[PDB]
Amino acid sequence: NSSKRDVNGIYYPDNDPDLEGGDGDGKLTLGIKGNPNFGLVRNLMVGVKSRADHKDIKGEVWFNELRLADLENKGGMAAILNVDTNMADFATVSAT
Amino acid sequence: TIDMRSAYAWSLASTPFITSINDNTFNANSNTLEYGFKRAKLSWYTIDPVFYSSKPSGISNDDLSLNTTRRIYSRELYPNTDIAQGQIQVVNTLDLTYYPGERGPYNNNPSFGASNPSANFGGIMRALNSTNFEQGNVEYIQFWVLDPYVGNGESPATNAGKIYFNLGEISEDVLKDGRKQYENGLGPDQVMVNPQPLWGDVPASQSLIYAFDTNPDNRKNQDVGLDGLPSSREGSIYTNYAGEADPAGDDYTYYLNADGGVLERYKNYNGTEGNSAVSINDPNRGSTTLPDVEDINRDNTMSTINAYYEYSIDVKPGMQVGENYITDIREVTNVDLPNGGTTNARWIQFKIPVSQPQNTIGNITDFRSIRFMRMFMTGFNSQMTVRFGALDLVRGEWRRYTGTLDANDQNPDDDGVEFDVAAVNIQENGTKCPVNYVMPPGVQREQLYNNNTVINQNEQALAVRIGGAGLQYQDSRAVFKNVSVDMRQYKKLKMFLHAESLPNQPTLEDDEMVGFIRFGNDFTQNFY
Amino acid sequence: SFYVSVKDKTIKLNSTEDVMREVSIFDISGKLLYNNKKVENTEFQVSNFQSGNQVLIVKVTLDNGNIITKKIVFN
Amino acid sequence: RHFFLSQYFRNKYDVSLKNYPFIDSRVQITRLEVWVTNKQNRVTTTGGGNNLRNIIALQDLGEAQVSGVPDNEVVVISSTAGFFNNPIDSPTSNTNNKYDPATIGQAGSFLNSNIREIVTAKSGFNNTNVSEATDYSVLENARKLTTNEYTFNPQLGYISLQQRLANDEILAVAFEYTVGGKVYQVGEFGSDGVDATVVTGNNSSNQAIITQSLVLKMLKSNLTNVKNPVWNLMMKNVYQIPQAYQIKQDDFRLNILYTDPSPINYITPVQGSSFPPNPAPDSKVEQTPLLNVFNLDRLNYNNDPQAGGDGFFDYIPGVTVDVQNGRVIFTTKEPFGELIFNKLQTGAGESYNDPTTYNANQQKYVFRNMYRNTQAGALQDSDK
Amino acid sequence: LNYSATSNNIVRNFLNDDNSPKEDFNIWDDYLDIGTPNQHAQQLVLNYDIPINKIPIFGFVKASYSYTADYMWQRSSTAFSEYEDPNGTVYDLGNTIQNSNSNTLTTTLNMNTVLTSIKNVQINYTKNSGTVLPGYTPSVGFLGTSKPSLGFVFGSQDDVRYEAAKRGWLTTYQDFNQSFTQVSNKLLKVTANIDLLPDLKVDLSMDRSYSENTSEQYSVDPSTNEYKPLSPYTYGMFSISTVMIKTAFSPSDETQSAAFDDFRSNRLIIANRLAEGHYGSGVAIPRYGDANNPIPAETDPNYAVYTANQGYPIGYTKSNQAVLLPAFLAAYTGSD
Amino acid sequence: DIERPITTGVPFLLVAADARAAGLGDQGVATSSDVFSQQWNPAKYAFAEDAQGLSISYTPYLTDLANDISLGQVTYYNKINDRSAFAGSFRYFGFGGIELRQTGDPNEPTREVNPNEFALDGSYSLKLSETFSMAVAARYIRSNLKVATEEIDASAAGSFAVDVAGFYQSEEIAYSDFNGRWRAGFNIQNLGPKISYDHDDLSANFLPANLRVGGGFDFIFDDYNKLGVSLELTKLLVPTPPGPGTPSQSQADEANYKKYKDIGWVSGIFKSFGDAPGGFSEELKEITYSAAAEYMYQDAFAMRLGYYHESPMKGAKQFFSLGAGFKYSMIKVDVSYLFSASKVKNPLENTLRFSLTFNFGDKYETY
Amino acid sequence: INQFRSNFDYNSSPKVQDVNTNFYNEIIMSNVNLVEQFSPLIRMDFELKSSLRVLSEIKKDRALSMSFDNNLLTEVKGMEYIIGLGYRFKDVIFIIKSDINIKADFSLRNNETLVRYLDYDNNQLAAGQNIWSL
Ligand SMILES: CCCCCCCCCCC(CCCCCCCCCC)(CO[C@H]1O[C@@H](CO)[C@H](O[C@@H]2O[C@@H](CO)[C@H](O)[C@@H](O)[C@@H]2O)[C@@H](O)[C@@H]1O)CO[C@H]1O[C@@H](CO)[C@H](O[C@@H]2O[C@@H](CO)[C@H](O)[C@@H](O)[C@@H]2O)[C@@H](O)[C@H]1O
Repeated sequence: NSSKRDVNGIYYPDNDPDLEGGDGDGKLTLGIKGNPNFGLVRNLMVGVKSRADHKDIKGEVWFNELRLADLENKGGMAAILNVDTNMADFATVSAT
Repeated sequence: TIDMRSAYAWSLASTPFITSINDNTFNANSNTLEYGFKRAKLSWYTIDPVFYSSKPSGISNDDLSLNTTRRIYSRELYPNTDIAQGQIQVVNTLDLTYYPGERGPYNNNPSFGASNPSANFGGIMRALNSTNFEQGNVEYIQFWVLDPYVGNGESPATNAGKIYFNLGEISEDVLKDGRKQYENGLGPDQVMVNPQPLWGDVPASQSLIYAFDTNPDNRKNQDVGLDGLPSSREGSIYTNYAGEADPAGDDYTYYLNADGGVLERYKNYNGTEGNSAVSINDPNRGSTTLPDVEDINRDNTMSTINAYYEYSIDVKPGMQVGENYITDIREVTNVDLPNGGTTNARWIQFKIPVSQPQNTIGNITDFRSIRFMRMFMTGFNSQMTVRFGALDLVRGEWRRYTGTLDANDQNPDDDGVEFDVAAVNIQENGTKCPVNYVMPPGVQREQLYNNNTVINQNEQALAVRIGGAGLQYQDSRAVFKNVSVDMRQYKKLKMFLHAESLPNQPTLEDDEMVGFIRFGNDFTQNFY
Repeated sequence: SFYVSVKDKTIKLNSTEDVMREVSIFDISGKLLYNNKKVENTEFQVSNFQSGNQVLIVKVTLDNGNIITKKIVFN
Repeated sequence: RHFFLSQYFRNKYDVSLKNYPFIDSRVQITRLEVWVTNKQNRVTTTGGGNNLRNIIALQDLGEAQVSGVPDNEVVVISSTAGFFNNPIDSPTSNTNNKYDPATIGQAGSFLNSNIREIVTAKSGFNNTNVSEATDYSVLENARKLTTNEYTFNPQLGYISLQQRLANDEILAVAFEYTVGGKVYQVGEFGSDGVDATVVTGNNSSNQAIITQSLVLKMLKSNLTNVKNPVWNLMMKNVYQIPQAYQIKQDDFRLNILYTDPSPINYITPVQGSSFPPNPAPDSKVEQTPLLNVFNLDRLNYNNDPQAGGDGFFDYIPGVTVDVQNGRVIFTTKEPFGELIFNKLQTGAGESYNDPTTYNANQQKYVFRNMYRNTQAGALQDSDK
Repeated sequence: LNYSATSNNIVRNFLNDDNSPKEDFNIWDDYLDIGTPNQHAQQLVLNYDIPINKIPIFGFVKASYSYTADYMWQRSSTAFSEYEDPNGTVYDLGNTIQNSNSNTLTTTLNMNTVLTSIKNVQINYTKNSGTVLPGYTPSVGFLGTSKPSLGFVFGSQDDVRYEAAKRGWLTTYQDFNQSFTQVSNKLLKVTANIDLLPDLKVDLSMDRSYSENTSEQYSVDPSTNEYKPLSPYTYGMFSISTVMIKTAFSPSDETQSAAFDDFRSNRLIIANRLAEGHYGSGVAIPRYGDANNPIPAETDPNYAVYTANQGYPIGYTKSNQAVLLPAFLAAYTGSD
Repeated sequence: DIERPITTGVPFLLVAADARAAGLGDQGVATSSDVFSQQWNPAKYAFAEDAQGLSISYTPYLTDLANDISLGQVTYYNKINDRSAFAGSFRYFGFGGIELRQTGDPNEPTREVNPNEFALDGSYSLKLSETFSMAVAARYIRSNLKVATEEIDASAAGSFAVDVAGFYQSEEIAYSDFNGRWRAGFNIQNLGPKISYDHDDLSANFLPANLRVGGGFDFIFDDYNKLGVSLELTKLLVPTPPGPGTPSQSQADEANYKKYKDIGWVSGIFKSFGDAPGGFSEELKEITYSAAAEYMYQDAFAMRLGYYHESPMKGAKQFFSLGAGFKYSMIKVDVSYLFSASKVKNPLENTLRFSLTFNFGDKYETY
Repeated sequence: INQFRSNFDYNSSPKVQDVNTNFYNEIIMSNVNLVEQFSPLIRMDFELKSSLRVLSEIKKDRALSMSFDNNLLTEVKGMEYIIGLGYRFKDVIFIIKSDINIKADFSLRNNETLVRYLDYDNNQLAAGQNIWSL
């Protein structure tokens, strides 16, 4: 319900007067509404909005090569320890 | 794409309504023979390769260099498309030759030669395999067509006209009487409707299989056309032309059994009487083995509903990109011809958005059941040949988002904003009039091996066009996709964007249009 | 017992008492042209423009890991 | 793929399954004939015989009124004045309204003998506003489905086709069922319907052929209209478990979660609001597992009722699970629509068919559009 | 004689008086506690070689009999056994019992050891049966039951519905929606061998299959405890070996068929015979063109039907199944 | 990647059709004389050690995807004298039988089509000197890869070509550590009129005219161990099509393609050479090369390594090749495998080529 | 009879005639099938002392199926002629001597599907096959 959101409920850090640096990108405007998750994106939208106040703008926009880049290729480690003992055909222990 | 330029799939159309179900422009509401009074002659075909490879007697090299008869190669229409060696290198265009001054089949107009040719129509229709346009996301009708006012056999500039497309439920009653004609049920020993139904003989029995037998006598008695009359009793019905050898104008002629040029030989190739000769060695060779039936989607039922959308295309000498649904024009400067000469040519690409019909006829509200497709030419003064180098229904994987995106607007289905989504290719839009399509810097065409041949893959971008009234200050138009993508293992999301102004429109300025990506679990509650 | 039919640029699979899980359609170049993981013995509409290519390869994965291969001509 | 046989069965579904596995209904579907659009056009003596008939399927055949449902979404007929001739909640039957094929053109019927012919089918109606694809549909060589091409629930009155009708195909049925000692029929079978052909005369020059159509109940029309009641006959509470054919109990687990964005097995109220206070134990939403919210967990392992369920999906081979085909059926016809709407209702001012009256908890949890629209159309409601 | 029995009981010690689970219940609480019966199955398989070779008059028979009987009792859910109507009355809707029979008889019947040409007459007769009775209120014991009838537990197939209703151990609910069901299957596979001539080998075969399923709903009258069947119905399948070689070599094409002409002509003969069977010769058989049944006006709904079969008996037209099925069979088997 | 590849008709003529040459990096112009020496250098058929030989070669395509799609070769050679030889080879690329089926009562009769592409050639080789030989070959090529439909004509396209080959093989020469042998070879291939796939003179494709020049050396140790090192260079004799522009945007490209396609094959052979403002280095990008090493034990076991390099500007066919060969009594079996080193997917990857030759008749001594 | 069943319309009510003025039948079925097979109609299998073996056979079948739903008769008629010839030329010389085993297999299959109306002459040809092979 904060006034820092738009009439659509989107929060724009660039429009936040109490935030230094905005959204951290000088070229793009970033907004967020309701806890999305880019670890599982179910809905993808590309579109055109207007910024001309007293105008009706027309034109064509091409979108190309929507892609992910800069793979996080840090590795990982694993370690396994196995202790298998048998006691004179009476007992067997196997620890992992 | 779904290809629609198969000539054998098209059949003679019923008389169309033009603006509404209450419009008798072509006498579509008439319950008499007048229903067929405005039908002019139309031939639809694909020129047989025998005309180009082994020239038949009476066909010269001049007959094969006209821009209406010449063989079209893929490298002319698609200069950037790689074809593997030994595969199909020619484009098999769908040719529609329209004679507005000549009588169409089953036309009994007493005064047809004194009527205005531009008031006539010539039409064909077709069944659609997939009928749910919404589920399939059928976005537009795309066709590449040769400009008929440029080439060697160019039409006079005064011969301008219109091509109409109808999508939806279109009546299958070609000869409107409420009865389904099927000529495999005709014959002297068969029961007919006791009072003749105004066009000729209709079998009284219920049809079972749309097939002839192989008895030549039965074939002669059965393959008599959609009117059910063997050209000897047609004068009783078609009284204004009883003195002619073919009163109904439905006789079939094989294109190798005719004389003249290529166009003249296909003039009667679509006649329904005599087009199913039993023997393939007949001088009047068949061109089909199926009986002519007033049931086009082959569900045994003749539909009579007329609820469909109308789209229209102007055909004028000097059309340009940006109007008349034109998206691209490719000019061909020096076409080599079999007669040793050269000619100019112009290919025009039309993209008619299905979601924006020009008119509605009858009671159709959505695109969930689109069963029939019709196209008819009208308004032309003289003979006009239209060659579809491509004719497809194009469906997209990106769906237009309907419903408001900004709460300020609160009026989604209004404001008259034309919002279109299509694609721009390197293989089809390298000569696009405002901006030729090129790949973004660093982007290369993928290369594969078809059969010891290097094939460059197509490079495509998604094009969104905003026109008409235009976009309000904070309004937006978007397309969307249902995906399942994990981005957590990558650091950057990247995209190429391009902006251009529409032709014949006020120029778009910098930082007026904003390109946005909205991604998440939905577009209204949880998104970046 | 398996049949693939093409009437008008539409592919139609027919299996007698065998239910398919996946279908893949490849070109002669080896490029994957179509893939569906939710086969229901139904029809398939592949893009009609294939740049002069007619021969296609249909690979069908059934309930078990058995794979049925059929060469068809796209008409 | 799944269709209720009549609006009567569709409106009886929810109430009849309140105390499952007990079914509060005595309907026993005994006979069923199913006709579809014939595109194969193949005549064989082995595939159940060559039974090709002309069919006219009426949307409103056999329908009576319903107590809590207005007539405008039970039948498509423009005016119901004089249409019905049985009490309101009567079970579906040929005699329920004036479309009764047994009374065609007697004294006050809405149909003439012209209804029997395909050529004069439209003129076979005595009313004015009748459309060729809304009130009825016609087929000329409709093929009867064999018993291996469909199954049906004999108690709940719905059918499941082997092949789905994702296209313009027409579905028509005739069925006969019993309630105790009473027998009801809704369509025309081949044994009690009019003859296919009647011939008058002796030779082909003077012979007249009359091909007569069977009158059936329409379940799917030629043209899709989601606003017509026939659209509601298509079931949207059946889910096909992928790749599953012969699922059995002790080898099947199912849970319902809310993923916004993480999977959580309960539902929380919108900020600044709360769930309805003091609910019935069968309508709890606050701190309730979603299996109980959607009426899928009220029994224990032995399918005996338990206070708040046992935490596991109720596996009833005739009610909640279709064993032979690996399908799961909810106990309500619209679980994610009207059921959760009713569990979230706080007052009589909220109406399920009027989305403008939702109480802001129904505004985020009720997926009405997945039942009132097609799936592609429901794609536009992304947040539901 | 092989006998087998299986029994599954459920332990419900963790439940309260109402359907509320006990939170503080351990898995070892009453471990050696047999619960109430939930499912009980019995199977009996008896095989007999029938040593009829004792007498030297029937020493060529090699008969063999197999009898399999299956019985099942299934407890219904508490939603059925303790069903409460909106009126507040509590009804016991009972449990379910099922029965199955698998009679089988195989005889070799060596004709050895013009009729002497027969060598072997192999006869196979299979008879399956089944009975499902729902609404059966009583339970079963530890070792089984004989409560409906001892024969039923071993697949008698004799009727027990009326006896069960009289004994009072069917459900008293008057809107019971579960159907009493019966199924029967008969298969006969006679085979004979003939050697009329020294190098003439002849094999004869006869097959007959008949399957029948009956279903009905029921109630029990609150007084006198009498069983009321409701809407009983039957369906099934039939198949039998036949001979129609008499019409096998008659030409039959799209222009001529003698057998089909016989089919057309036999309809009136069959209809007349059926009319004599219905109207028993004491009155003139009413027909569609006579004075009492005149051809109606052209606008009458039955004008075409009356004109189509003018001389046929009133209830037996050309389209009657009872008329044209025997006509079809007689025409294509060559019978009169 | 591949900038301006050379477009030729019937490219299947350029595919190696035997496992022995495939295992040696697709080169045979200067290798030892064998039964497969017809695609590479017919002139060494006069240097054969056996009088007559037959051979069957199988090269499968898309092994994982489908069966019966393969390039087969059958070769026969007969050297009559000690100086001359005749040979005949047949290469056949096929997809196998394909059934054309509509549902239509699936018991209905169906039409089977076999789209294919074959070449049949015959060569005569004659020894001029004791160390040099020449050969002339004539080849007929037919292409029937199209399937007849409506508005599609599936008439086969045919052409003829000639081959001029030369092969030099020295005698055994003793050196300090081994007594090796020298070999050289050239082969001008596929010289013939353009093939018209659409049966129109205006739309015709150049035959894949090729030039192979190679040389090899045999290290012979212990009389039981041999190591043959061979190097081959190949140049297509077809003019390169115009590229981005060679000074109205598409008009210039259209005119350039018009002038390129109106070039005779005879004139195109010479136009392939030069046509660049630069020198030899700029033209070296149109030269493919291959280097092969074949170890031979007792003339009965063969182990082959090969490297084939095209310039990535055209074609992009760069790979290593492994090969093995065995000789039991008169039957020789060759197997070859390919490891691709190019960005573009090689159609012969993960593919085992098979070859099988029978040798019979008299035996000839080697000078 | 693939499926017969009892009729609820066959009851104790005074209503005895249906919409076609026919009396109600106690047992109703949709189809009846009469299937006949000569498999083979005649098979002559012999061999000459000259190693000439002939296996000839004629097979026949009829598949009458009458439908009461439309009262139509569907007749499927099939005939098959098979001839198998086997011979062995002995000691055929190309120094190289071998026997020549010659086998010939001729087949001729005719199949026809007819739909017959009972009240007028409307015999419809629905399907057919006229194949021969050697
Ligand atoms: C029509 C079309 C082709 C059919 C022609 C068949 C000819 C078969 C030739 C067999 C071959 C290559 C076989 C490998 C190629 C197969 C590849 C198949 C791949 C399929 C995917 C070696 O095969 C040898 O195998 C030996 C077994 O160890 C046998 O030795 C035999 O054992 C005893 C007999 O029992 C004998 O006493 C003994 O003397 C043999 O030594 C013989 O079978 C043969 O010599 C050829 O080598 C040699 O065969 C001889 C004739 O034998 C050929 O002489 C000529 O033949 C005809 C000329 O045409 C003329 O008539 C003939 O006058 C003339 O003398 C020569 O060519 C010669 O060079």
